[PDB]
Amino acid sequence: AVSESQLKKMVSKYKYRDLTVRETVNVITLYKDLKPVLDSYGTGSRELMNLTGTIPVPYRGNTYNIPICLWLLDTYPYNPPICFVKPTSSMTIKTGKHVDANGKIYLPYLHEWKHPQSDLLGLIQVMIVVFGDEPPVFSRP
Amino acid sequence: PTPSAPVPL
Repeated sequence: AVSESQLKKMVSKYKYRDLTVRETVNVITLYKDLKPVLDSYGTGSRELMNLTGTIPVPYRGNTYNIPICLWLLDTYPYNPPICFVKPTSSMTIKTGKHVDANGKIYLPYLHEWKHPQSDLLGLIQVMIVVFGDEPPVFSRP
Repeated sequence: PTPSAPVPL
């Protein structure tokens, strides 16, 4: 149950604060299982807001809750987020075209990202289509 | 609301 006021707080060091907050609100409103959190990325001092949780991905007439983490850089939305698939203990990363060994996601949408054409809602829409065709994680057989 | 993934082929 986060609020825009709290989100603005998390992005005090960001270059485009309202734009980041506005899009975060749009994302967590449509995708109920994505939660905003202020955490450290790589270094304890590199605090950034990220959206963690799952997104609904239909795969062959069945919906799966794919675990992801979207790190919003302090330059969002002018630079793309850094995205990862976060496998749980019951699954394994499927390294392939759009996902590397570390679970980092690669997509044309991210590679050519540019404001205002690119946004998080558009990105997640792409993920749903792409992952629906080629799941980035699979359950342990 | 629990993470899930499809079974392998």
